[PDB]
Amino acid sequence: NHVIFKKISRDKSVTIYLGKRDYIDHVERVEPVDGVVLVDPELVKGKRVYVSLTCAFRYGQSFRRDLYFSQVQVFPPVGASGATTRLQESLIKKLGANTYPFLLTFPDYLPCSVMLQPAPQDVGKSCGVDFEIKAFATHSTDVEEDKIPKKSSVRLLIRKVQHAPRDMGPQPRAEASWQFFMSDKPLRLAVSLSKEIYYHGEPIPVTVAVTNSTEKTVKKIKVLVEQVTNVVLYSSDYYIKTVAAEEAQEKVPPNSSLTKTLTLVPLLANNRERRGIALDGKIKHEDTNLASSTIIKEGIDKTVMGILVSYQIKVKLTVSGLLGELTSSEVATEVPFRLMHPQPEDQDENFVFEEFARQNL
Amino acid sequence: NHVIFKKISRDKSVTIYLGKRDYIDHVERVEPVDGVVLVDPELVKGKRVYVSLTCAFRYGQEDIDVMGLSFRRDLYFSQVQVFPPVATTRLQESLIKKLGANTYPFLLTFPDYLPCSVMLQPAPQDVGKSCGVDFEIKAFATHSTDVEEDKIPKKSSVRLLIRKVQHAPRDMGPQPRAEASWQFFMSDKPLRLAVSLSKEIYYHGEPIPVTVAVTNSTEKTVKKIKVLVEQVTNVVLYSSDYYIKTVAAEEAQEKVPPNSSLTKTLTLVPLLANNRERRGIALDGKIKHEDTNLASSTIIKEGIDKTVMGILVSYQIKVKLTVSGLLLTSSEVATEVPFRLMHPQPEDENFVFEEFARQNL
Amino acid sequence: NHVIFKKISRDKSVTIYLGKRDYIDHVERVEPVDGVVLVDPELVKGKRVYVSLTCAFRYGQEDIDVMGLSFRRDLYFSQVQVFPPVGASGATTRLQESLIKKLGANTYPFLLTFPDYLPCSVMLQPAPQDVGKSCGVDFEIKAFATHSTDVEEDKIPKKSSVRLLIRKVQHAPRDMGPQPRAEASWQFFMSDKPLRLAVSLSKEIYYHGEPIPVTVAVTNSTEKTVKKIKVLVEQVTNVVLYSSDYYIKTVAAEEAQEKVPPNSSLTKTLTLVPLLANNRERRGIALDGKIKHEDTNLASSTIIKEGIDKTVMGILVSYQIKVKLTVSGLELTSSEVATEVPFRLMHPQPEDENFVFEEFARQNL
Amino acid sequence: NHVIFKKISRDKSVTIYLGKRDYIDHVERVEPVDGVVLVDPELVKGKRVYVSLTCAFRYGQEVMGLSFRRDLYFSQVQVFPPVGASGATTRLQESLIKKLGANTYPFLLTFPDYLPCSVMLQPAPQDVGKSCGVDFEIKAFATHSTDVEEDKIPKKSSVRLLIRKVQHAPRDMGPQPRAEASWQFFMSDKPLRLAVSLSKEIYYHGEPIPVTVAVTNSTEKTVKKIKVLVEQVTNVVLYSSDYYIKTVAAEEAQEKVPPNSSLTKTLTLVPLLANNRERRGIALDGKIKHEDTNLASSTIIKEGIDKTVMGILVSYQIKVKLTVSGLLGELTSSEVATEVPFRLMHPQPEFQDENFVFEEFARQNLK
Ligand SMILES: O=P(O)(O)O[C@@H]1[C@H](O)[C@H](O)[C@@H](OP(=O)(O)O)[C@H](OP(=O)(O)O)[C@H]1O
Ligand SMILES: O=P(O)(O)O[C@@H]1[C@H](O)[C@H](O)[C@@H](OP(=O)(O)O)[C@H](OP(=O)(O)O)[C@H]1O
Ligand SMILES: O=P(O)(O)O[C@@H]1[C@H](O)[C@H](O)[C@@H](OP(=O)(O)O)[C@H](OP(=O)(O)O)[C@H]1O
Ligand SMILES: O=P(O)(O)O[C@@H]1[C@H](O)[C@H](O)[C@@H](OP(=O)(O)O)[C@H](OP(=O)(O)O)[C@H]1O
Ligand code: NA
Ligand code: NA
Ligand code: NA
Repeated sequence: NHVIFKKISRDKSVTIYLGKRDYIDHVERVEPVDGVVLVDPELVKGKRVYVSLTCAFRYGQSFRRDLYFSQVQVFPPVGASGATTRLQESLIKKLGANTYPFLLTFPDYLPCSVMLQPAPQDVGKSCGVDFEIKAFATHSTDVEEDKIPKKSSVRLLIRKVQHAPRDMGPQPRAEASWQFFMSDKPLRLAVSLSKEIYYHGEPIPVTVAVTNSTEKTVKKIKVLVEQVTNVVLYSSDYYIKTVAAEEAQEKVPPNSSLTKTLTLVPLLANNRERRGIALDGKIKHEDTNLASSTIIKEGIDKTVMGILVSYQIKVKLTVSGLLGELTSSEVATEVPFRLMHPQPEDQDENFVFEEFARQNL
Repeated sequence: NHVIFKKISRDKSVTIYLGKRDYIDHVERVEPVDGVVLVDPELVKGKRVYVSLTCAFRYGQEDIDVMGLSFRRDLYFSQVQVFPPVATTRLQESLIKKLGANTYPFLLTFPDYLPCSVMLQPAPQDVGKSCGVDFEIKAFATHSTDVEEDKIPKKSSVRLLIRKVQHAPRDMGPQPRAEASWQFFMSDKPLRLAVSLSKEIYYHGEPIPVTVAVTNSTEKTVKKIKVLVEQVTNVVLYSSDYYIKTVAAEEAQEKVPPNSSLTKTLTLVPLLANNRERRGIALDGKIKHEDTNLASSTIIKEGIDKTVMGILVSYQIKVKLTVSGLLLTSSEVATEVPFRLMHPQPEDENFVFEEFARQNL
Repeated sequence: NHVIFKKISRDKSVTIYLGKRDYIDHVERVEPVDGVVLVDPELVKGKRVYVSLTCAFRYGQEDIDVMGLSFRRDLYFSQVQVFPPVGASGATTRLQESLIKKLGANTYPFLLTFPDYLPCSVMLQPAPQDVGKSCGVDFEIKAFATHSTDVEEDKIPKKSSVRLLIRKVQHAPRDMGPQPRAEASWQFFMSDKPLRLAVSLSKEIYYHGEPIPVTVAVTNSTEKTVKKIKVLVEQVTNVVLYSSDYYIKTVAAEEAQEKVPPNSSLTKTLTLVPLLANNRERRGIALDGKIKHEDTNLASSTIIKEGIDKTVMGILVSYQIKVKLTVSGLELTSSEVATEVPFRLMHPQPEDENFVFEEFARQNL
Repeated sequence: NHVIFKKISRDKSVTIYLGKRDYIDHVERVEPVDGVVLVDPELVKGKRVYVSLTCAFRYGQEVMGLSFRRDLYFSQVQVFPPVGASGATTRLQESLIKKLGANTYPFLLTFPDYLPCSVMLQPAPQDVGKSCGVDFEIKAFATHSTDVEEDKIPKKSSVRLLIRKVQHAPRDMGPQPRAEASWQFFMSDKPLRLAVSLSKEIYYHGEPIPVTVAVTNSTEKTVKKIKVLVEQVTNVVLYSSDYYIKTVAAEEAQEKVPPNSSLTKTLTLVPLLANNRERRGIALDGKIKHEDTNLASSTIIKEGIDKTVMGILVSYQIKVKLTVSGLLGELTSSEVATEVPFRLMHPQPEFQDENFVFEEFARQNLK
C-alpha cells in the first residue's frame, strides 16, 4: 500500500510524482531521486520539461551557496523513455501515456538536511541546507529567447536523511582526573557508552565511574547530550545546546567509588524551545527531528557541508567546598558519539496519492 | 598612549579591563593583576560579581577513535568580590575616573611557588600528549541560589588567558662564563674539547657567542664541528614525557688534523622563528599566536618540589665533532654546556581600548 | 639437622655454602649472610677469591622482533676477600666454625651484612593485558676467583665464579604494640537517604596464609536494595624506577548473594586468605620470586623507613580489602558503590650441629 | 663445465654420481638429491640396488657402537633392477645417463621441511660434553638372496657419501636488530646508556657486520674500553643438555668515552672459522680437518616443529661490553654488556648438454 507524493503546477500543465519525501544517505552511497512527471499534452505542445535537483546553503531570512546542481529532460521524451526503476514502470502503467520518468542521482560530497532558526538568546541568523526537486516547462514565442514561467513549474523540498553505515567507530570511552588547589588526592571520572552510533530515539546508556580519593563530597552527577553546531560558510556561528539531561540521585562521599549507568534519549520533543538547535527541517513540520551527526568524507573540505552538527555526552560533577573557595571552573568531561537514523533495510504495488506538503502541528 | 585590554561577557552584564596581557615574574616577586570590572546595574541587581586568578596544569588533547584522556591540577586559586566593593593603584582610580561609576576594582597577587607560562603541542614523531600551565583571570556574576547549589552562569562571566613571563632579577651579581672541557682519548692520545659561553643567563633574541677549542693530539682528523642550542622539556605531572629539540644550529665543517689545535667562536640565537615546526617545542603560549615565544628556563626556588612546576624547560649548547682516520666509517663525539634563557630584567591618564584577543600569525 | 645449600663453579675450583636460601628482614634489623667458600688450592694457584652481595632493580624482557630494552640500578654492593684469608669478615659465627671442621682447612668464612635502606625480594612478569614489562629486585651472592691481570682487563672468568639468587623476606618486627582494629565507615546518600557501609578487620597486619576476617555492616535507610556484596583482597603494585607502571589485582575474592532492602541492616563476616595458590594466572602480580619456583609467594607489603625516598624500593607493594555493594534502581540497571581498607601482609615475627647438604637450585612446579 | 662427484664400491659393482656435495635449504623448500648409479651388469646379476638418504643426530663418537644415535629422516628408492620407465626426472640425470652409458640408473631422494642443516661440534679441553653432530648420508648399496631365506647387504657392494644440508637465506628478513641498555651504578644518580643497532637481521658467512654503538655517558666514570663480540650459542637438545657460548669475532674500539659525553661509532666484524685458531668447541657445518667447513648457520625452527628434533640449536648475537673505570671490584662484580640477536647463513639462491668433469667425492683437507 505505497504512498506516492504528488504536486501540480498552478497552470496544471506539469504534475510531479515522488516515491518518498526523504532520500536515504547511508555513507557508502545515496539513494537516487526516481520519480515521474505527468504532462497535459495540450498545455506542453511545443514546450520542453526538465527536472532539476539543487542543493544550496542559505543564511538570513542575504547569502546563498549552491553545493550541487543537476538537470534532466522528461519532455519531449529522451531516447527509449523507458523507466530504470520498478516504481517508475508501475507509476507509468497506473497514470497513463503522458507519464515520463526522471532519475536524479546524489554525489557523495554533500551534507544531509540541516537547518537552524536562532533563539532570542542567540546571535547569528537563520541558515540551512535545502534540497529542491523542481519540474518546469520552457517555451519560445520569439527566436531571441526561451521563457520559464513559474505557473508551469512545481518544486518539492525533499530531505537528504543520514542513515547508519555498515561499520561503527570504537566504543566511546573517556578518563578525566582532577587535583584541586591544596588537594594531594585526585578526583577521577571514567565515562563509557555501549557503542559509537545511536539511532534517533534510541536510549543512550552513559556508564559513569567516579573514584573520589579526596576529602570532599561529589554532591551531584549530571549527564547531558550536548548538540554542537558550527556554521562553516559565510558566518562562523557557534551553538552548543543541551537536548537531554539526567541528574543522578547519588552522592559520592570522601574516599569512595561509585559506578552508575544513566540513560538519556535526545529528542526534539524533549525541547519546548526548538530554536537555537540544528534540525533536519522547519520547526512547524511534524516530521522534523534533531539534525543527524555530520559525516565529512575523506578529501572533502568541511566548508562545503555548510553547517557542521556533532553530539557529545557531558558529565558534570558538583564538588562540596569547591565552587567559591578552591575553583571558579566546572568539573566536567565530554565523550563524542554520532546520532543518525537506522541502517537501511536490505508484480506491481498498490498506490495511494497524497499532497507532498508536510503535515504541521 | 596606554593600551587597555577589554573583554565583555555573553549577556553583557559584566565587562573586564586589564592593564597588561603579560605579567612579569622577576624571581624576587611577580607583578600583580590589577584591573576593573564594568557592570550593568540592572542585569546585576541582587547579584555579587567576583574575579578569580587560577593557575592550572592540564594534560591531554582530542583524538577521534582514541580514548579521551585528561588530567588537570590547580597549582593556585584565589578569588575577590568586585561588586559591591570592600589599597588601590593609579591605573585602577584612573580607569574608574575615565569609564564611569559602574567600574569597580580588583587586585589578584601571585605567590612565589608557581611556574611561568609553559605549554607544548606534540609533533607526529612525539609519543606524549598536549600539556601546559594556563593562567586564567575570570570575572563572573552569581545569585543567592547559586551558593544554595553550585551553578555559576556561563553568560554572566568573562575569562582572560594571561601569560606569566620569566624575566631576569633586577640586581644580579657578575656572571661567570658557562664552560666545560673534555679529553676524548683515541689510541691513548687526547682530543681535548673546550666549550665556553660569554655568560650563564642569555635573553630571548640575544646572540649567544659559543667559543669551541679543539686540541687534536690524535692520529685522527676532526672533519666536522656542529653547534646546537637544544631545548630539553621534562613533563613532571601525570606523564614523564621527554622532548629534546634543536631550536638553533650552525654546521662549520672546519677540519682539525693531527697535532693541530683550532679555536672558533660561533653565534646562535635560539628563536621560535628559526623553525617552521612549532610542535614538539616548549612555548610560553599557543602555536597560532604571534606574541608566542620559546618557553624560558624553569627557575626552581629552593624548598619547592620541581613537580609543582608541571613542565621543566632547560637549554644547553650541544657540540658534535665528526672524527675519522680508520680508512672510512667516522665516529661522532658530543658534549653539552647548560645555560639559562629568559626575558631581560625590568627597571624603575590616556587610554586606547584594544580587545584582549591575541593577534594570529 | 640443619640443611646447608651448596653450588659449585663450571671449572669446579670454587664452591659456596649458605645457611639459608632466604634472609629475614624484620624492619629493626636484617639477618646478615654468613657462609663459607670451599676452594682446592690446586685449581686457584696464586689467585684471590672474593664474595660480593648485590641488590639490583632490573626492568625489561626478551621479545622476538621487538627492540631489546633493559634498565639496571644497583641499590647495594659490598665485597670481601675470602682467599687468601685476612680479617675480612671480622669474627667468625657459630655456623662458620662448625662448617670449617666438616670440610677441612680448604674452607674459608665470609660475612656480608644488609643495610636498612633496601627493599625485600619483589618481582613481576606482565599478563597479556598489562602495558609494562618484566621487572624485579634481585639479591645476588657471588663467589669468584681472579688473577692480578683479571681485574685490570674487566675479565673475571665466568668459569671460576658461582652466583646464588637469595631472597630478602619481610617478617614482622619482634617489638609490636598490640594492634588496633583496621576499620572505617561511609554514608552513600541516595535521594538524601543514607546507605551506611562500615568495614572492619580484626587487626592491621596479617601473615601470608593467615585468614583475614572482614566484617561488613550495611545500614540501608534508602528506598533501594543491596542486591550483591563483593569482598576482595587487592594487591596494588607501583613500579617507581625507570617506568611508572600500575597493577591492581584480585588475589582473593568472596561474592555473597545477600539482599539488604529498605529500613533494614545486615552485618556479615567473610574470611579471605590472599595466596598465590588461589591464582591460576601467576603473572600480573608482585611475587617474592620467579613464577616457576614452588617456594615463591605473593610479595609482602613494602615497608618504607623514615627519611627513605620510596623510589629506592624499586617496586611498591600494598594490600587493601575492597568491598563492592551492587544497588537496585527505582529498575532498568543497578549502581555499584565501593570502599577500601588498607592492611599490611608480611611473614610472622622471627624466633656444634649435624649438617645435611643440598643444591641451591629452587624446586620448580 | 659442471664438476660431478663420484664414488665406487670396494667390489667395483656400484658407482654413485652427485651434481654437488652440498644441498641448499632456503626455508621455503630444500633442493632434492638427484643423481645416478652406474652398475657393473655382471656384478649385480640377481641383485637389487637401492639408494637411501638418512639424517641422524649422534653423540659420543664422530667403532663398537658406544655412542647415542637418533634418526631424524630415512628414505630409500630402488635403481636396479630398473623401476618402471627408469627415465630421468632432471636434466642432470638425462645428461649423466647419456655420458655414462646404458648401465646408468637415476635416483631422486627428497628432503622434508622439518630437518636441521649440517651442524657438528668436537669439544675443546675446557668443555665438558662429547663430540656430537647431525649427519646426512647418501648410501647406494646392493642386496642379494641366499638359499636359507636370508638377504645380505655386503659393505663391499655399498658407497656412502656424507653430504651437507647448507642453510641459504629465505626471500624475507626480520626487522633491523636494535637494543637499548642503561645502568645506574651503586651511589650514582646518573645513567650510563648504550644503544646498539645492526644494518640488518640476516648476514652471510664472509659478510662484514657493521655494529653501530651509541654510548651516552652521563656518569662521572670513564668508559675506558668498548668491546664488540660475535658470540655463537649452541644448545644440544637431544641426549645431553650441553651449552656452549664462544667468541667467533672480536673488535676493541680505540676510543674511550669520558665522563658527561656521548660517542657514536660503527665497528665492523666478520664471524669466520678462518679467523679462529681453535676450531674445537664451536658449531661447524662439517669436520675440522675439511677445507670447505664453515661456522654452522643459525638454526631456523619451523612453526609447530619441536626444537628437540633439530638435535643442535645454533644462534648468533652481537655482545657490546663496556669497561667502566673503578667499577669492577668497587661498585660491581658483574659485566656491563647488552646482546643483539641476528642470523648467519649463506646467500639467497635464484638447450645443449653440460660438459662433465668427474672428481672423488672425498672433501679436500687443510694442508
Ligand atoms: O509555492 P512554492 O514556490 O512552491 O513554495 C512553497 C512555499 O515555500 C511553502 O512555504 C513550502 O511549504 P512549507 O512552508 O510547509 O515548507 C513549499 O514546500 P514543499 O514543496 O515541500 O511543499 C514550497 O514549495
Ligand atoms: O569563549 P571563552 O570561554 O572565552 O574561551 C575561549 C576559547 O578557549 C578559545 O579557544 C581561546 O582562543 P584564543 O586563545 O585563540 O584567543 C580564547 O582565548 P583568550 O581568552 O586568550 O581570548 C578563550 O577565551
Ligand atoms: O648458571 P648461572 O650463571 O649461575 O645462572 C643461573 C641461571 O640463570 C638459572 O636460570 C638460574 O635458575 P632459575 O632459572 O631457576 O632462577 C640460577 O639461579 P638460582 O640461584 O635460583 O639457581 C642462576 O644461578
Ligand atoms: O668407508 P666408508 O664407510 O665409506 O666411510 C668413509 C670414511 O669414514 C672416510 O674417513 C670419510 O671421509 P673423511 O675422513 O674425509 O670424513 C668418508 O666420507 P665421504 O665419503 O662422505 O667423504 C666416509 O664415507
Ligand atoms: Na531544483
Ligand atoms: Na580564574
Ligand atoms: Na658455540
